[PDB]
Amino acid sequence: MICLGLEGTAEKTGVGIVTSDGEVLFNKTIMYKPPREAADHHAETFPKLIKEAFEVVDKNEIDLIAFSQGPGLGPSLRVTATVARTLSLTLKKPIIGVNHCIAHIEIGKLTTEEDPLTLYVSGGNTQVIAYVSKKYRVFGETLDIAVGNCLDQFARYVNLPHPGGPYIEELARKGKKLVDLPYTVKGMDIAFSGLLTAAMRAYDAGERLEDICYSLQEYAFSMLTEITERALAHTNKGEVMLVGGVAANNRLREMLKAMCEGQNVDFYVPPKEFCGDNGAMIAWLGLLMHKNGRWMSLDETKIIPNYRTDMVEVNWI
Amino acid sequence: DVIIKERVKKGYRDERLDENIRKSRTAREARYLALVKDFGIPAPYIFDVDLDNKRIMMSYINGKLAKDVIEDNLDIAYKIGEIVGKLHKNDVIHNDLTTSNFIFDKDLYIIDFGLGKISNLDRDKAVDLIVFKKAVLSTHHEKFDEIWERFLEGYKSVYDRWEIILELMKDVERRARY
Amino acid sequence: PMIIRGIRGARINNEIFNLGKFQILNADVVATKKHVLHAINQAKTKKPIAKSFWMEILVRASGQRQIHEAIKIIGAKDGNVCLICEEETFRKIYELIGGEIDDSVLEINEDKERLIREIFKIRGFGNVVERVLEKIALIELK
Amino acid sequence: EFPSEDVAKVVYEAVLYEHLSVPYRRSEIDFKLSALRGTVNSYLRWIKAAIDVI
Repeated sequence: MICLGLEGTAEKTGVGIVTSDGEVLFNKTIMYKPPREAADHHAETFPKLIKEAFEVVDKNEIDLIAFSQGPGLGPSLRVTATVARTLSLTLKKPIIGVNHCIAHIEIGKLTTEEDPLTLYVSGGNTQVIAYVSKKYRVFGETLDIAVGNCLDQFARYVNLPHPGGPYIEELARKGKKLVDLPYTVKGMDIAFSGLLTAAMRAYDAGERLEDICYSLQEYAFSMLTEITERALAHTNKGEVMLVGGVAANNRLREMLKAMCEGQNVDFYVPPKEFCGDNGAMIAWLGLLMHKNGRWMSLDETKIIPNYRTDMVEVNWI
Repeated sequence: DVIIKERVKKGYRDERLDENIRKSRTAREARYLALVKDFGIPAPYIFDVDLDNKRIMMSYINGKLAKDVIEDNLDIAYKIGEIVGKLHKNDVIHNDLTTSNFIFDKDLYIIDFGLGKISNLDRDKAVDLIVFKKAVLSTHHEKFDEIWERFLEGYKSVYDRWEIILELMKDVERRARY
Repeated sequence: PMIIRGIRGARINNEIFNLGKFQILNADVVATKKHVLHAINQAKTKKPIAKSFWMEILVRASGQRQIHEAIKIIGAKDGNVCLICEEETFRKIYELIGGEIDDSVLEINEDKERLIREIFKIRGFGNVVERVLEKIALIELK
Repeated sequence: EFPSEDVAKVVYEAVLYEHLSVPYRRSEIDFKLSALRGTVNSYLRWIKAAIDVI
């Protein structure tokens, strides 16, 4: 019994094939390169990825199909859902919708080490998540822009190539002087719009690019670290887990590691392929729910563009 | 009695900005915990201040935190509404309201004010209302409706322009994906 | 331990400043011994705001950055006075200025409370003595 | 037109489900066996994706 999972909530079209034993029979992704939409990229890429998936393993082998229902863009979720429905009907095999953020959390848990308070930071979604009282809730989140989104916007303004995560990281690696920008932390929330605006102003002031980038990364990762600390105190989680694309930054990784060591807790990040938006996470989560009796029908597979982690039901735990 | 509060230098962050933020937060907390009593809001007294050491020594209040008994005694929700509408009327924009920034022994004091700010922006007030709503929902979702209703009743009692900002609040709540 | 005294009906004389190590305040405006103790603590530990520590005590008691205004708000006047000094000098100042020793001149009555509130612009809810302590402590800002 | 009828039937059974998940339509559209241009292009994209999944 194995599953084939599709991730299309964002610019990344990911196709994976995952077994019930926990292994990954196959995995691959394509990151949409903005010059169309993420939905068009999903439509034009899922055929090729699925053909490759059959090439690796016979199409008759995959016992389940899973797709990222949400949260995420509208058209992208539409395309992934329709492709998954077509696959399920053609193979006459079950189809299941999975929560993409919960997929991130679960793939991270599987590919590393239990119940990690998960800082999910990406280019369109930043929030701290944790499984408490039988449901995965957001214990903190942005209010205007996402940390990855803010860094990417800063990159476009400063002409840094897309993506700017690893680029801003390398430019901050050689920074000493800190510019003054607002440090907005409302309870367990952040407003990266203020930070992005302040960085815009500082850049408009002729500040050293390295200095401003270092300051922005320090600010943003510091607030993320602080809300992660607050959510750890709130939840007493046994380990932080940085997930999403922005996990590629060693600067953020070391700030989180320093925090967690200070709090006598462990900080984890899974492999590079699994951190980003992969099909393997979708396949793993869909098969996780299928293993415990999550029977979904055609009528139940509509898209949920604002799918909240609190809108999910979890039995796999 | 009296207690001393310090903004320790968290190692994980940059020492320069760490000290800068600790100093700024200590200064803002002192200034606004003092200015809050100009509006009749109970609060601890600032007996002594130390910016260099980031140590502020203030009166100690022997009362259960709001988050501890707010659900058990819903009237504390009304009191929080009153002592937040006082802030908003006076434009002292508390940016980090939670049910842990208040103590209840005989009267409801406001303990922490680290992130406070003076602003006449109703949008900011709506944002901070949403912040408190999210905090109370996360901590005691089981009683979010009743606690929120009593808090808004207090807000109405003390603050008059509430509706305007409350309308604004709804708009801010509508910041999601189509 | 610094010596603080409250004298009623003291005959203020200018040439005392010529003799020169002491500070004179308006006993009515100054709240109570807590005001003086907070002033001395702030003058000793915190960064002094004035060149001379002795009148730095007066500046601390005044509660605002400016000095001459501290003088006119809390500077002593004819009659009642509050003397802060370090024994023999206290006796000499008592003999010269004159007056009657009365600790009650430093305590707070209704009239004294209204004086304090009017002078310090304390418009809020809270104990007067704690509020003046807080006002002096908040001098470290702006 | 379609090369045959079975392929059209499968494409319809696959896309009409997505069609019925959006209640508010810009204008009347026949789907059976400037905003209008873009919307029709969207359904064309849906039909394409659906057929090339096979």
